[PDB]
Order: sequence, then C-alpha cells, then structure tokens
Amino acid sequence: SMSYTWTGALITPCYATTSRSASLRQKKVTFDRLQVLDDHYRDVLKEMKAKASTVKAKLLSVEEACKLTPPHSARSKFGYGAKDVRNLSSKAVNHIRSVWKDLLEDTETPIDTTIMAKNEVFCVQPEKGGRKPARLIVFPDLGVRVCEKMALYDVVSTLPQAVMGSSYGFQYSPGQRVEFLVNAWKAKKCPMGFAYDTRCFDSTVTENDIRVEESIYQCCDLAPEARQAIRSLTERLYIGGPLTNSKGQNCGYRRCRASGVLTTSCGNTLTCYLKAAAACRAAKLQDCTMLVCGDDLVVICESAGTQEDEASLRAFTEAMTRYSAPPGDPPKPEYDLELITSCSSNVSVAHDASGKRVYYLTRDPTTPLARAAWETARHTPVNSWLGNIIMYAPTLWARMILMTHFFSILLAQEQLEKALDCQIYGACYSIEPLDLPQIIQRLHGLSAFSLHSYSPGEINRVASCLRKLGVPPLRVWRHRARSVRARLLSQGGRAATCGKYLFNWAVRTKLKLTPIPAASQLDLSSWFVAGYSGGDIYHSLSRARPRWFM
Ligand SMILES: O=C(O)/C=C/c1ccc(NC(=O)C2(NC(=O)c3ccc4c(C5CCCCC5)c5n(c4c3)CC(=O)Nc3ccccc3-5)CCCC2)cc1
Ligand SMILES: O=C(Nc1c(OCc2ccc(Cl)cc2)cccc1C(=O)O)c1ccccc1
Repeated sequence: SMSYTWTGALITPCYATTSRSASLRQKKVTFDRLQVLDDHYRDVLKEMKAKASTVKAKLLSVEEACKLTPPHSARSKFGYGAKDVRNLSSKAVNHIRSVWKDLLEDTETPIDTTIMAKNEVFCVQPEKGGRKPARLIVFPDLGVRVCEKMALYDVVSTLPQAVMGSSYGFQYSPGQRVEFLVNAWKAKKCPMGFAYDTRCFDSTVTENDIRVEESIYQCCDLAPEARQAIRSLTERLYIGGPLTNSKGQNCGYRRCRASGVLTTSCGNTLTCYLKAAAACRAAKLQDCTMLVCGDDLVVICESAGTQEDEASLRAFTEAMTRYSAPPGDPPKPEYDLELITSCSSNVSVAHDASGKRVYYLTRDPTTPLARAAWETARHTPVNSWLGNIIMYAPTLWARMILMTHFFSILLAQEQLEKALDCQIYGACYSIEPLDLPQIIQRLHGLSAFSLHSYSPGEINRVASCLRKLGVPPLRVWRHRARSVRARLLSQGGRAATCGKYLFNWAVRTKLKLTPIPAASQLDLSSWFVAGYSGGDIYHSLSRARPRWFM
C-alpha cells in the first residue's frame, strides 16, 4: 500500500526548517511498499517473541501517566492542556477516562492525528548540495497520548531490552555505548564494521510490520484492559489513519509509522533489529554484533576479506530491501572503529590525568554549534546546548566552547539555579545547570574533567569548524574560561563545583579533583533505560536523601 496519500490541503504552520519545504519532503516519503518475508525473518521473529514472553508489564494509573506528560505538550482539542493534565483537573481526567473507555469498546474506528513540519536548525553549507526539507511529525490528541502511556509506558521501557539484550542501544549512557563498541571491536580476530542507513525508515514500516510489533507486545503479561488497549491502539492508530493539518483541514491518510506516537522508538528499534538480524543470516556474516537505536543500525562482525566483505554487504542490502528497508547511502565496510559514524557520533581516544587511555564519543561540532548559536539569539523550548554538554561532556568542543559560553551567560543573567528543559533519547528532562558536574561524573566518570591528549584529527576538526563559523579560536575560549571559573569559584556550593570541575582544563596548575559526594544521591533511574522519540515523555531531575552539608 501507499505510505501516504494526500488531499492536497497544505501542511500549515503552528538556517532552520519551515512548513514551506514540507511539500519537498512529502514527495520523498510517499511511495508504495514491496515486502517479501523468508525463513530467516520468521526464525528471528520467533526467537524475539520467546524473549518477550519473560516480560510482565504494568498498567499505569491516570495520576502516573499525567505526571509523565511534558508541561508544554500540545493542548487537546477538547478544552484542556498539558497544565490541566499535570494538575489532574476534572475536565482533563474525565476526558482521558472517556478516551480509555472508547479504546476498550471501539476496536476499529481510525483515530485522528495532526501532521506538522518540524522546525530544526541546520547549517548553511553550500559546498555540497542544498538546504534539507523540514521533517514531518504525526501525533494524536493529548487524551490519546495519556492513554498510550497507561497501556504501553512499561512495555516500551522494559520489552526492548528483554528482547534485544545488549543490542538495544538506548540502555547505554554515552560512556557505556563506547564500552560496548570497543569491547565488540576488540572481541573479533579481524574486525569489520558498518552503519546501515534506511531511506525514509518510517515510510518503509508496513502495516504488517506494525501487526508483527503487536505480536511481540502481546507476549507480555498484561492486564486485560492493557491487552485490549494495545489491540485497539494498533488497528485505530499505529497501523495508519487520517491526517489533519494545524488549521483542521483533512490532509490525507497514513499507512506507515507515525513519528509522534509512544511506540515510535520501541517499534522502530524492534523492526530494524528484526530485519537486520534476518539480513545478517541471508548475507552469511560471521560473529555479528549489532547496536540498534530506532532506525540507526551499526554492525561489528568478523572480516572475511576485502572482496568477501563487500560481497556480504551487498547481500545484506538485498535482504534488507526485500524486507521493505532499502538504503539511502549504500553501506561501506570500515576497518577502524573511529571511522564508523553511528548515531551521528564516532569513537575517539584521550588520556586521563595519569596518562591512561580513555575512549569517548564525539562528532563534527558544526550542527551543535549552529544550534547553540540560534539558542543564544532566540529563546527556544528545548536547549540543545545543555543536552550536548551532558552527552558530549568529554569532548574538546563541549568543554572549551559550549561550557564556557553558556556558563558566562548564566553568570550574567544570574540563572545558574534555573531549571531548563533538554531532550535525551527522545524524553524531556528538566535539569538545573548547577547539577552538571554531578551528572557528568555519573554518565562519563571523574576522568571527563581531566581529559587531555586529544587526537590530531579531533583538534583539527574542532579548529577548522571554528574558522568556518566565525567562532573565536580555542586560545580566546581558554582565556574566557579562567574568568568564568574565577567568578564561579567565588560563589561557593554547587557554583564553585562547576568552576573547579568543568573548567579544570583552563588552569596552568591543575587541581586534584576528588569525587563529588552529592552525585551518588542523583536519581538517574529513568535516564538511560529506553528511547521515547515522539513519545511525549517528561521527567524532572530529582535528588534522593540529601545530606545537610551539601
Ligand atoms: O586573535 C585572533 O586571531 C582572533 C581572535 C578573535 C576573533 C573573534 C572574536 N569574537 C568576539 O569577540 C565576538 N564573538 C564571539 O565571541 C563569539 C562567541 C560565540 C560564537 C558562536 C557560538 C559558539 C557556540 C555557542 C553559541 C555561540 C558563534 N559565533 C560566535 C562568536 C560566530 C557568530 O557570530 N555566529 C555563529 C553562528 C553559527 C555557529 C556559531 C556562531 C564577541 C564580540 C565581537 C564578536 C574574538 C577573538
Ligand atoms: O539523545 C540524543 N539524541 C537521540 C538519540 O541519541 C543516540 C546517541 C547519540 C549520541 C550519543 Cl553520544 C549516544 C547516543 C537517539 C534517538 C533520539 C535522540 C533524540 O533526539 O532525543 C542526544 C541528546 C543530546 C546530545 C546528543 C544526542
């Protein structure tokens, strides 16, 4: 069937992407799907289902689902918003219960969704091609979104790890992700790795793929209401349904993956892993190790020879293509771990204070810098700069440019204690900048504060990027950081900890740096568990048992 059909009504609004480029994207994502399954597919599926059978899922109460709703989440068209939901207002709660009852009673009627163009900031690079069109977001009403959490929050948080095990990428912090990749690479006699990029993955997801995902969720121990809600949500929402623009006009119809449903990440991860694990068998790849994050797939295997590796890679592609997962860019075999770009990141190595080797994840900093620039210029709902500091804390660019620049602004605005929202693995987190030393110590280790001996390739990439974007050179940043550090140190408490730990690199005479005693208390239990892209998930960071002296 067609992934999408359009009435012709425009995708109306609500360098950066806008609704004007939405037409160009619609042409790309609108196509008929051709899917052929085989024995490898069926075998992998049964193996996945057997592991899913060990899961016991819980039905979330109305109160629990409401607290998971972001405060700025889209308002319902039924006279209430995210604030009313979080406060457990009578109107919001009564509507949610009516939506739930309707899922238990109605098993067939398609549920309405809103289609909208995403406004994301990308960089002005005219050296190769032109500006990329806006990505599209498809989401149901706020009421349907709360019910999705009640039925599937515990499923989508628990089931992917039980099924895929160590292959589930969202169970890893950036440090654990590097540990997984390095251990996998060094485990092979002669290693070969590749990244597989699917052209419009959400559009390649067929209605059978969605029914197959349900067959996996149905293996959980579920409360009868959860079982019926999952069944009704599959037929009425996940399989497809009608599209409505921001103005209320009928836009068309969807028969592929919705980007803004709770099961988007989980379903995409399961589907990608299933087709890839089956394709690995068809291509007859040796001792495979996979790492899957939604549509992002990386495979580390045992090399069979340059010509053989090229041949097996074409065979994997032909299998993936049959499964309705064709590539955008054809996959390339890599014989260095540092040469693999996975989740827009690559492995690099530095040294700690004692000269010991330390692996970390980095990336080209063009887009993180351009987005941080937009964020200082115009106040945005999500602060990509904060998330980049959290995720890329051990990197040369996040320490010298992002940390320095934003701590100087927070010092000037007297907003260090002010909690800001950032997206990590699709979920929204309300974090206070003062908590950054503690967070970094937990996700990356004490070493992240005393890392040095960066590679020539990494230094040159950071330096070239700064030149290309008109950003002052690294020496200017070291000078600015010494002032930021001094001002922070003088303020005491958590602010001094920010100066001492985050800007230790900026001083000629480096400090000892003992572990931060309060970092243990940080409740990070809901941090590197699962992916919730388009899931509309929110968590405010909390401290467990605070000591009076902290
Ligand atoms: O000795 C030498 O040979 C050269 C020395 C040298 C060169 C330039 C400066 N610039 C400055 O002082 C000013 N800009 C900055 O001190 C500045 C700070 C951050 C900047 C950023 C980002 C960096 C990441 C966090 C968010 C801000 C961008 N740009 C920045 C410029 C350059 C810019 O203007 N815009 C962009 C656009 C896209 C991407 C990055 C940038 C402030 C007043 C006058 C301009 C300072 C020293
Ligand atoms: O979580 C981040 N990005 C996402 C993602 O990460 C995969 C991934 C990327 C880099 C590392 Cl080091 C490790 C894993 C997979 C799915 C969804 C999202 C998302 O957009 O929320 C995110 C947040 C702040 C900086 C950078 C990335």
